[PDB]
Amino acid sequence: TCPFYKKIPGTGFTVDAFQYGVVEGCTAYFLTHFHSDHYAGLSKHFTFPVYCSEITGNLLKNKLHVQEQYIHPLPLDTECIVNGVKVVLLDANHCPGAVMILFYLPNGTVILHTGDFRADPSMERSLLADQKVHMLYLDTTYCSPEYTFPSQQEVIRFAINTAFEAVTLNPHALVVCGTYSIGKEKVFLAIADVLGSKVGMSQEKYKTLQCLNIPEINSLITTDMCSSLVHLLPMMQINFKGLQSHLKKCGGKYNQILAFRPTGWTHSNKFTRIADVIPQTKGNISIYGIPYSEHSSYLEMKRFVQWLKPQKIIPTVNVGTWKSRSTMEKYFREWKLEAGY
Ligand code: NI
Repeated sequence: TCPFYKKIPGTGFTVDAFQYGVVEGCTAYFLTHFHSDHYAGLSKHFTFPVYCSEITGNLLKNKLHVQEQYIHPLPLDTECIVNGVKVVLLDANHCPGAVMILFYLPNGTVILHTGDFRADPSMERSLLADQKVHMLYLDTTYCSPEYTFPSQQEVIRFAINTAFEAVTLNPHALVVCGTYSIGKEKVFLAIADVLGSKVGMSQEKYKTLQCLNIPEINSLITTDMCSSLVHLLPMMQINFKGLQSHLKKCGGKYNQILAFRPTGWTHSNKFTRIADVIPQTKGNISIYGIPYSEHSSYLEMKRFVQWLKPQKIIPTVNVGTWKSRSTMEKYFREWKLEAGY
């Protein structure tokens, strides 16, 4: 049944609660972003109103075939009224179209649901700065101090430099980038840009990327694999067998693959710097795991919460074990005591 951390008290609202059937006493279903654990349950036979960003709206219509009359897109950074309640959607710095939602309850309570986010100091100057938040429903994916990772900018620098070096040394090398969901598009677009290539991909992936309002996208992507020297493939296929097989497919156009697996965290991060990362190699194939995260590090999360000073924190990730729950509640108390709220 629908867990308490997906219900918004004092409203007829739920967030990311599409796999429990008709939720008793829900008049509007919000969707924070188009990732499968969050949309799980939506389909073309959904007949309740869905509130979301413009981008998430394009994906619901075009990928899931939800009928248009049920899709209610809202602009960002704008005060809107839904079933008599003021709401605002804010950029979550997650994947394209991902939002946080501010709810202004009739009784005066203000609630922030972060959805999935990567906390950034730029958020300290949105409509969030203007009033007090009583309850915070928080993306706690990496809520433990061992989770450090570099900035998205440093990781992209590493990938750009690595790819450019390899292809300039061997013009017959192919670069492959794994994907299994929207998000992390900068990886493959930044690499293609330094190489003067378009990114080649399947028709299903091309379709997905056309929903995202990325400027000049027609100039950056294609379904013609042969004309492109950056290929996207399903993440599952980023391994020596899958890559050997793909190399066969290119018809002796290429004699070397350099591949990138964007991962979240990987325990190599406790000891090693981004400058220091090395590939796994077999023959003429090299695979790089790069720590490109679209979730808050532990320090980013802590800084955001200490700035916001909520009265109550409700975790939405890692809530399934008592040991996880108790670990997280300990960090929340430290944060609050260190900062004085
Ligand atoms: Ni997500």
